[PDB]
Amino acid sequence: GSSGSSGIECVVCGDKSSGKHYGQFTCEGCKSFFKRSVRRNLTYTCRANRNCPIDQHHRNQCQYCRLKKCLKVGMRREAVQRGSGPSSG
Ligand SMILES: [Zn+2]
Ligand SMILES: [Zn+2]
Repeated sequence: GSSGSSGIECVVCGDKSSGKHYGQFTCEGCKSFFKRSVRRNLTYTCRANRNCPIDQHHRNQCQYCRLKKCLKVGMRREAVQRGSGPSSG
């Protein structure tokens, strides 16, 4: 009985997802935040116990946690880069 909403929500922060991005439904805020890191191959180090609350009603939250949450919820990196997607083991 969890119905009655306005469109899809961001599985990362909850923000109204702007459509299925990277295989998963994520908002525009995380949509870019995920790529900018994926396409760039970045890697943040959560100074915390990787338990930072990645919500929407919260200013710039953790980076590693927020970014990771993507690979957790479902967001796939392969997508970030269209075309052939090789594997570096
Ligand atoms: Zn989001
Ligand atoms: Zn964190």
